[PDB]
Amino acid sequence: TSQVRQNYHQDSEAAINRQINLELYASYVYLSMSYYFDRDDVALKNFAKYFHHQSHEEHEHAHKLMKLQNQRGGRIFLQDIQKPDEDDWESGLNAMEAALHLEKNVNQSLLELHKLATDKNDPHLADFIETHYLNEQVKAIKELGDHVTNLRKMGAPESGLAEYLFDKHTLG
Amino acid sequence: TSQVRQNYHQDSEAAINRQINLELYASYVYLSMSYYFDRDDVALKNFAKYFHHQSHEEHEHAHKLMKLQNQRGGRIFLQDIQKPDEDDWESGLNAMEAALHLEKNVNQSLLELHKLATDKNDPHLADFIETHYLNEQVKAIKELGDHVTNLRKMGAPESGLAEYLFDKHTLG
Amino acid sequence: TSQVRQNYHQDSEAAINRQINLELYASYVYLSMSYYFDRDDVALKNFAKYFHHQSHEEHEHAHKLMKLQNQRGGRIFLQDIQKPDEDDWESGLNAMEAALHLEKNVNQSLLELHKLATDKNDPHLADFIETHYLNEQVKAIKELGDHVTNLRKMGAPESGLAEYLFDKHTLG
Amino acid sequence: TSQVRQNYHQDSEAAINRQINLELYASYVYLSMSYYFDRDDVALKNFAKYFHHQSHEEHEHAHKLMKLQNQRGGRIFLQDIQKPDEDDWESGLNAMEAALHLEKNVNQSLLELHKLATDKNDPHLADFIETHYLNEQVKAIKELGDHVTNLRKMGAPESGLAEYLFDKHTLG
Amino acid sequence: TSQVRQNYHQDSEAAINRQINLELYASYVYLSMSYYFDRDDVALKNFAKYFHHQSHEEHEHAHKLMKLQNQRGGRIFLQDIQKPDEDDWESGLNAMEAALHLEKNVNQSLLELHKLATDKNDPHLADFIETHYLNEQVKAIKELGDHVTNLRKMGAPESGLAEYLFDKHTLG
Amino acid sequence: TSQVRQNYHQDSEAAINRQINLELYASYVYLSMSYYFDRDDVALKNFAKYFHHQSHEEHEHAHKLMKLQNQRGGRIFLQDIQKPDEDDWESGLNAMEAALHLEKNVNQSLLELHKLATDKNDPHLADFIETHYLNEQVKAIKELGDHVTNLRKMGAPESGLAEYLFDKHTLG
Ligand SMILES: [Ca+2]
Ligand SMILES: [Ca+2]
Ligand SMILES: [Ca+2]
Ligand SMILES: [Ca+2]
Ligand SMILES: [Ca+2]
Ligand SMILES: [Ca+2]
Ligand SMILES: [Ca+2]
Ligand SMILES: [Ca+2]
Ligand SMILES: [Ca+2]
Ligand SMILES: [Ca+2]
Ligand SMILES: [Cu+2]
Ligand SMILES: [Cu+2]
Ligand SMILES: [Cu+2]
Ligand SMILES: [Cu+2]
Ligand SMILES: [Cu+2]
Ligand SMILES: [Cu+2]
Ligand SMILES: [Cu+2]
Ligand SMILES: [Cu+2]
Ligand SMILES: [Cu+2]
Ligand SMILES: [Cu+2]
Ligand SMILES: [Cu+2]
Ligand SMILES: [Cu+2]
Ligand SMILES: [Cu+2]
Ligand SMILES: [Cu+2]
Ligand SMILES: [Cu+2]
Ligand SMILES: [Cu+2]
Ligand SMILES: [Cu+2]
Ligand SMILES: [Cu+2]
Ligand SMILES: [Cu+2]
Repeated sequence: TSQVRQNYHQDSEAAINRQINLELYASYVYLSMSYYFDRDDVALKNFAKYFHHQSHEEHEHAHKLMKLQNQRGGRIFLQDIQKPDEDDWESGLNAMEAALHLEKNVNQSLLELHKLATDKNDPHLADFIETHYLNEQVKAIKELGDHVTNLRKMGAPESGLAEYLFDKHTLG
Repeated sequence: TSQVRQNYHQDSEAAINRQINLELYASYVYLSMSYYFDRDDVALKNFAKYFHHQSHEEHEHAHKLMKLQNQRGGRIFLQDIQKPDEDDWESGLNAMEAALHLEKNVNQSLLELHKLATDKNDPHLADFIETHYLNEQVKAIKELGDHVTNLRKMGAPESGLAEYLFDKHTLG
Repeated sequence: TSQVRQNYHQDSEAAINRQINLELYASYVYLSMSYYFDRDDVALKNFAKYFHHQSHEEHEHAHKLMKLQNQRGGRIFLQDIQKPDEDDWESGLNAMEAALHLEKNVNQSLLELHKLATDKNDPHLADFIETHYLNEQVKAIKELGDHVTNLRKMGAPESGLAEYLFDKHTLG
Repeated sequence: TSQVRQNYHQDSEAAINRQINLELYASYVYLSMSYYFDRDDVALKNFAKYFHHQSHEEHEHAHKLMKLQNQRGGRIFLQDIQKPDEDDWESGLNAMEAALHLEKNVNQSLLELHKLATDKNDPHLADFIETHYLNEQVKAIKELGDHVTNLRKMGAPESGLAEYLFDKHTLG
Repeated sequence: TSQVRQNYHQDSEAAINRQINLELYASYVYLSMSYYFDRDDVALKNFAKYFHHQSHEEHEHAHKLMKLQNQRGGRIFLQDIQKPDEDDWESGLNAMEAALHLEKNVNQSLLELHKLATDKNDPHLADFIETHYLNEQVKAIKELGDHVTNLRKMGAPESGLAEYLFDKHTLG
Repeated sequence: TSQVRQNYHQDSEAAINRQINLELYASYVYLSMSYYFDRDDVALKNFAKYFHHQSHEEHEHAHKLMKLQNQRGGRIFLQDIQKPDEDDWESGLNAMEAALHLEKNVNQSLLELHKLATDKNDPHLADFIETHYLNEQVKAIKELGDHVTNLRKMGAPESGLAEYLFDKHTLG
């Protein structure tokens, strides 16, 4: 047992390791999306930039969790970062919809993690999740929702003009 | 034989003279395109600006080759710069497609030149082509590809609105 | 076939996809190492900083390859990023030795990729590997070699004092 | 007929197209001269710089005419840019003499163009030629005359010392 | 075998040691030339400055090769730096001609080294030679060629006035 | 006999030529030492920097002597720069000890040169040696002595830790 370990349940330690992997997975999904929009037959550079930014945001999310694991005296056990479910993301709208779904999945995991922290009477871990993750999730979900709505109302994905104009006026 | 000449095959010297002409030809094509978009019945000033820039880029490509010829002790023999295949470039999309085709043709010539340099064991010439030309070609081809894709997806060439908006939002 | 694709063999495209994965793997190994030195029972913060820097360097290596894939009209196919071979990296010296081994493995892959590019007469790809990868590898390998030597001569890994002083005087 | 076309004779339109070609030809002659002085067995870098400058001056002359063609609702029809009459320009003095001859030929063409504009009662075209071309010609001819005189009086082309000193003291 | 050594043939290592010596020799030749022009009975201080600069350029060439040897895990074995073939360099023109000959000899050695690297499938070494040496050679050879031409055309070496004026107007 | 020559004995001229060679030799020894510490299996970069600095100091020593030779109307006759006595310098301490020995040898030569100048009643040469060389020698010898002492007292060469710490705290 670590010299720093105090009030840190083995279940919480395991849950943190799982969340680390999920954040790294989310980062990979966004990296995949970024380079899809970099394709010569897609060519939406601000979509590419947007998802690249999201990829690095997820990387920071993974960082804070790995730091937390060591702070609490838990031990980091990394797992494979699974390849994303798609190679071809179809369109700007589809990518935004897939991102929205991803963020709701990540949020669900974090809410489960918060419940576990509460159940194990770990207020430090509970507050860590609240302070650094829960509102970040809500903000991300709202933003992606907003983006999906605009694209749909503009005529995407059928209208290539819509996706082009959104790339220029919202993501640029 | 020039006092500076060393490891420079007569075939390479001839190939360099041909490439000089091709770069000057490419510059002329782009100049032609530039002024097509300057026409009162076309009036796409950022298309005009874009192709004008490309024309001067090609001029620099010709410069470096003429400099190389003299550096290696070869002798510059200029030929006619042939007029472009078209006087009327039809549309923004058609011009971009024609430019893409042109750049792939120029690239093919450079790849043949590189093969010749390799065959004649001329690593200086081989590296000159690699350093200053091959990636410039790849970058140009990718950019033009990106532009063609956007214009097509936006509804060009039938949509004059598409070409107008692309002129303003991508080339401006 | 992509509109931009020219002189780009399917074998090269596949090799590029494999290299993308290897660079992402290297980034993951370094991230793992970084947080090992962040442990309360290891506590070498400049080792942690050093490997974190290397992790982001590898991330950039992956970026340039993904960009290259799209530049040439190839298609990015991502695979799982495998977890590193170790969870516990033992010591500063062992981590440096493992990094050295990793870099020689990455270098071997790149040399094989260069040979393939040469065999397929793809001088653009050959020069891409030379310009952006081969010397970066040689520099990384030399640096890690230097670090291993210092640590060994100082008395690592048995001497915790040696690893502490190296952390402060070389990596700080 | 162009929506902008007014008082613009078809003969004038044709004459403008011919002048565009002549200006591009002059630019090519000067480019050829520039690189002749860049040869290792000539090596007069300020002669090279001087003619390069003249080449770009001619390029601007062609620009203004192409702009004029579109301004008036005429249509640009480009022709081959003929290679210069010489590959080897012999000496600094000979190049200056050839340039002088070229400029008098270009001037003759412009004076004929002005006469045509007057004959067709096109005062806009007449003034365009006067404002942007006629005095530019007179200035160029005088300058080249001055240069020829100096070189001759100094002992060129027999004196390589004369051409060297002129390169340094007048063109540098 | 060095811990860093990878894909580095013993023949290449030996060739690098030979090239190190040749670069140091070239530096010595230029140092000798520099001080010849410093003599009271020669007194061409800009010739002296020019060759001194070249001497330090060669010193840097030797540096990069010694660095390369260690980078690749080869071992530096230095040899005698042979005294130059002349003590008295006769004239500015003769020194420039001797320098031209020297640079073509150094270039020949580097081209042989490049061929060896290619034959041993060492693309890192091949690119090292291309990037840092081959064009530097071509540039040096062209410059010296230019200088020889000017001096000859001005009347050197018989004309002491020619050498004096060249010292002042080209090398100053 | 040079027009500038006055009170300059042929023996002094010869002695100066010998000293020029010795200073160049010293520069070569230090260059050799510098790159020994650049080896991946030595890796003491501040030792490398220190000896590199000393190498360029010796180069300046050679410069002043070559200048002196010409100032006095003597004639520079260069000889081979002999390779150093060692390829492998063993350790930081051994290199410092070898440098100390070298500097005492150079000093002995200069003291002999001073005696010759005195014997030939050449006060200019005597003062040249005093002003620019004798105290520089004493300073170099003292510094190297100081360095040897520190390394010995710290536990070098057996202690790799000692050499590492000296590299960081004295030479850095
Ligand atoms: Ca999987
Ligand atoms: Ca034709
Ligand atoms: Ca696995
Ligand atoms: Ca013709
Ligand atoms: Ca008027
Ligand atoms: Ca007027
Ligand atoms: Ca000898
Ligand atoms: Ca290359
Ligand atoms: Ca290269
Ligand atoms: Ca010897
Ligand atoms: Cu990134
Ligand atoms: Cu996240
Ligand atoms: Cu997220
Ligand atoms: Cu222009
Ligand atoms: Cu080009
Ligand atoms: Cu191009
Ligand atoms: Cu990071
Ligand atoms: Cu990498
Ligand atoms: Cu790496
Ligand atoms: Cu130009
Ligand atoms: Cu003109
Ligand atoms: Cu003109
Ligand atoms: Cu003057
Ligand atoms: Cu010097
Ligand atoms: Cu060199
Ligand atoms: Cu050189
Ligand atoms: Cu140096
Ligand atoms: Cu000295
Ligand atoms: Cu000394």
